[PDB]
Amino acid sequence: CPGESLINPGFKSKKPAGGVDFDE
Amino acid sequence: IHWPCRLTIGSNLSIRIAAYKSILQERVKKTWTVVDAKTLKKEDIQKETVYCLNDDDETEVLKEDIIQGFRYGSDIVPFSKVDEEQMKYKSEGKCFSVLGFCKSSQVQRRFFMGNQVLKVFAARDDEAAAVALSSLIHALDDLDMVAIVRYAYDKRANPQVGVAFPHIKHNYECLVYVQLPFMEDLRQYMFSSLKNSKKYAPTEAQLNAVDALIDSMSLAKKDEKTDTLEDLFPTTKIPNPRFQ
Amino acid sequence: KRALSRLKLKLNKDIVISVGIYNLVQKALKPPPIKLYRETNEPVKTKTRTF
Amino acid sequence: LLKKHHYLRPSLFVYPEESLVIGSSTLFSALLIKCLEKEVAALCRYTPRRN
Amino acid sequence: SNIFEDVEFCVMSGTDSQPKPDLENRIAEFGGYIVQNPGPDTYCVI
DNA sequence: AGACTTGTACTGGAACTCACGTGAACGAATGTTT
DNA sequence: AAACATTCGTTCACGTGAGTTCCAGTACAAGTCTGGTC
Repeated sequence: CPGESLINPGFKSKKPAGGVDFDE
Repeated sequence: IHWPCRLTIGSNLSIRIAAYKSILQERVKKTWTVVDAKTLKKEDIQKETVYCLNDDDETEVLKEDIIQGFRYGSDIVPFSKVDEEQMKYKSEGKCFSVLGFCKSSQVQRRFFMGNQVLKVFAARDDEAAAVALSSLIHALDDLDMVAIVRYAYDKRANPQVGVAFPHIKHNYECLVYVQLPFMEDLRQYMFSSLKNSKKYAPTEAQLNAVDALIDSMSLAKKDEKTDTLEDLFPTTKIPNPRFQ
Repeated sequence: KRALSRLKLKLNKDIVISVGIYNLVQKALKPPPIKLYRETNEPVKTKTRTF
Repeated sequence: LLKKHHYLRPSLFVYPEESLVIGSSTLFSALLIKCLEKEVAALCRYTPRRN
Repeated sequence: SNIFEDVEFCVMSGTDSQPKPDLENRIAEFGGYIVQNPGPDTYCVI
């Protein structure tokens, strides 16, 4: 399934923590 | 007890605030004290803990002879308390900082964490702080926004990321702070859908029956369809049965 | 995935449906420390008693 | 009638099991659909463990 | 031999020529108390 | 006969979670000293 | 009359016992393959 992690199958792949990024 | 601090937006803006704990789970002020069966005195009993090795002879190791270690996969990594204190994450305490402002829709109610709710007021006997906080609250309410903030009770308290949202009432207005989750506390579980399931789809008669059940068991009543609603079973006003 | 508990929701004294309770947000704690022997560096078993 | 500032404990998730009582999934789905339609929440008394 | 006697040695690094366990064995050959971590009774760390 | 493989059931331990206890630390009020 | 020390109720973090779910080890029984002779 798209978005499945390549390290731990069966778990959603967490996007990297980006913190606060102000919008334009 | 009031908690004083400064709400900071950058390094130039600072508003003096006082925080109180509004809602928290309440426990018994006193605890059961274990007393001797016959003498009924607390002085007559004593509790202590002893550590012994896993060898057959069952050696005795004193309290000063133990060092704390952790587990790294299939091994054990010694990590003394002093070394941990040296390497521990150090922070500057008593922070109420505004990381940012975000739309209310983005902060859902099912992600709230923690065991407390804080109410943030302006500092006592300070007109300027009151005006500043009122300005911020009204701006957030008009824009339909909340403030994502960093919170640390003291130097040794782990920093937290939470949401402060406005709360305006006729008598008083205040910010309400509730904790928010880190990345580590989120659980990614997948559940089967119920709308698309073929074998669990209810029929129309079942839906009508459940509609009748919901209608019959309503716990609120409209005031003659005139002004507003009224609650028939207000649970917030029921004392806790445990203490009774 | 693991169910905290499996309970019975009772609409009445006769209508009961089985449900499961899960937690979608759980606080993350450091793994608990384990005591170790300073000399040989092997785990030590702990016990408590009252007298 | 549910207040957002009346937070006391982290929330949980209730999902039908179907392994203990057969026919619970259908009633759970009907309750879900009608509750969403009427914008109501089921008030209940909860006891996780004995005592 | 009985050169070292009732001394706590706590070695946590060894040279490439002398790996940690090898040095542990050599020092233990002379009657030294090996301690995998230092402490109040530790005489010297290596 | 005998030995291994497969299927069913049971029991104990690991892991996870919550409740309860203990320890240390602290702002504000009060008492004491100068 | 003013400054400093002590005490008190509060707060947080960390540790330990009991309940629940899941999986591995164990036991037993049946099935399958084999051996030998008359």
